[PDB]
Amino acid sequence: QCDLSQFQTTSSNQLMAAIRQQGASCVNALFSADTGVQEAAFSSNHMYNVAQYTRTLAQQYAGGGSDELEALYLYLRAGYYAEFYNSNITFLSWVTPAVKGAVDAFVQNAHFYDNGDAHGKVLNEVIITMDSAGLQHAYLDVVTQWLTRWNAQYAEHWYMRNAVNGVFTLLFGGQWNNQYTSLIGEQTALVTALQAFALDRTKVNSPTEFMAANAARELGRLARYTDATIAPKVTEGLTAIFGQYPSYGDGDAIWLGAADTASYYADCSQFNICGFEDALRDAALNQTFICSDTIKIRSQDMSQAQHLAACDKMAYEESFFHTTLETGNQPVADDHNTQLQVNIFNSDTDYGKYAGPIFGIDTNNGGMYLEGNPANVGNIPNFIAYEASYANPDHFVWNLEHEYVHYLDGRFNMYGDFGTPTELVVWWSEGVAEYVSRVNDNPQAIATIQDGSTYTLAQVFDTTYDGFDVDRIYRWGYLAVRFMFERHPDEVQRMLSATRQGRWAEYKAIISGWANQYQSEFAQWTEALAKG
Amino acid sequence: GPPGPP
Amino acid sequence: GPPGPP
Ligand SMILES: [Ca+2]
Ligand SMILES: [Ca+2]
Ligand SMILES: [Ca+2]
Ligand SMILES: [Ca+2]
Ligand SMILES: [Zn+2]
Repeated sequence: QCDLSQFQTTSSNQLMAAIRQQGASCVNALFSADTGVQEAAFSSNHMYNVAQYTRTLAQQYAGGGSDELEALYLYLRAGYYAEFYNSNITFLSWVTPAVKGAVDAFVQNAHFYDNGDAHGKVLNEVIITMDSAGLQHAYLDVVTQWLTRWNAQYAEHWYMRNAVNGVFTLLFGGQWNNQYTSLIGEQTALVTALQAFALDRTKVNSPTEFMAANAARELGRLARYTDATIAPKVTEGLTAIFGQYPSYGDGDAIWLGAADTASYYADCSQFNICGFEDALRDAALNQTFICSDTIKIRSQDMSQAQHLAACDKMAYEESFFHTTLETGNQPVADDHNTQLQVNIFNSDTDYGKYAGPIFGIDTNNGGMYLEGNPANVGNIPNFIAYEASYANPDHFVWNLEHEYVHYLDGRFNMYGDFGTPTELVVWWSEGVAEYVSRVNDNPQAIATIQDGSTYTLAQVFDTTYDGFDVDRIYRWGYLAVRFMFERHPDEVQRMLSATRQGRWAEYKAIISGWANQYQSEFAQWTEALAKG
Repeated sequence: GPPGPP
Repeated sequence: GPPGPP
């Protein structure tokens, strides 16, 4: 029932009729519509007219929510999204002062701080627009007011928690706002409201703990302004947070939120939390399970049965790896990584909270393998993972087999440390980790052939991590590796002879010859695979 | 970049 | 390091 044709129009009045009749659910389609729709729907004139109408309707708002205003503000911030990401769209200079007028009218309405889920739905779009439109400098007092007014009754409503949590995005987005950064150093009331909000113990273990954690995080960010008049209050607030909550335990999301941003701009000794990561690693990964003399597990909260299933599957994968890769069990030169440490958090949330501090890693992924330096006697490589309900039984450790194969590949196939290759090896490393662990069980790899968008071997081999194209890296890396093992296993060993000796130019010439010689066969092979 | 859809 | 898929 959402027809985007109605937005492809030149009359402001029909546009708003489309907004009000089709509603927020259909306006939502403007974020992903073709540029033809977006250029028509998001002209400077349309945006000025919608903003002025929204302004008058918001002035008349009498509480209880508004499907029309929710849709209007969504359209307005949808426009800033399209203008940012569509080069065919650039707003004239009078567009934003009007959008600010439309926002101001909702903010100055006597019902702005109303409670309730219906009000939260329009309020959410208004608070997001403040960020989308680059208006963070204009609503600092709104942040302070919501932080000061928040209570348990606002906290009853899912849509109020979601809406008001947007005030923290405003502080985050203001970093790129020159007006904001000239003003923020004076906002002592906001700093006081932020620390009071995060130090409220009733938020711990509650549905608003995540807002208190975001409060702490945004306060830690203000540690940047070392010479600003807010700096004593910021320091005092961070010090209070670090003293009231544990780095592991109830409320540690608030502790770790503050530590994350504050450690980026202030020394640990400023808050006397130097070396907290050692104690945290021991609290968070408190279990020890010894699989063998070459694999040990440190984990947050696995059962003995899970520990046993992980050790057994890794012993199984090891054997299958060496047979399949024909290693002779002989590692590459200059590699002393006989022992491995496996680190398993209780959930992706736990991984997201603790692994960054403990291991220094990015956690926007499904796990991580850290080979270290194999030439250093005493180096212990680590992989870091989390339990997931959708992981493999019986261990339910997400990417257990995948990361383990990274260790095996790194020790038996790929000379040097992780950064050593001078030619791209992403397709191989990720493809062999997927193929050795999944073999022929990869529905998503079949599906990405069936959808009609494909890659050539040459494109697969030139895959990088840039933009983390999971489809290209993991599915098409898997497909090329599986194809070469099934159809040209002698060529695979020839390639491995180059990689095992760190002969990267020779490796690249080998696989570029494949990309010329085998492309038609690969094309027929993927076709047969997609058929059945 | 600006916030995406809800 | 090499990341696992989400
Ligand atoms: Ca643009
Ligand atoms: Ca568990
Ligand atoms: Ca290696
Ligand atoms: Ca595809
Ligand atoms: Zn990986």
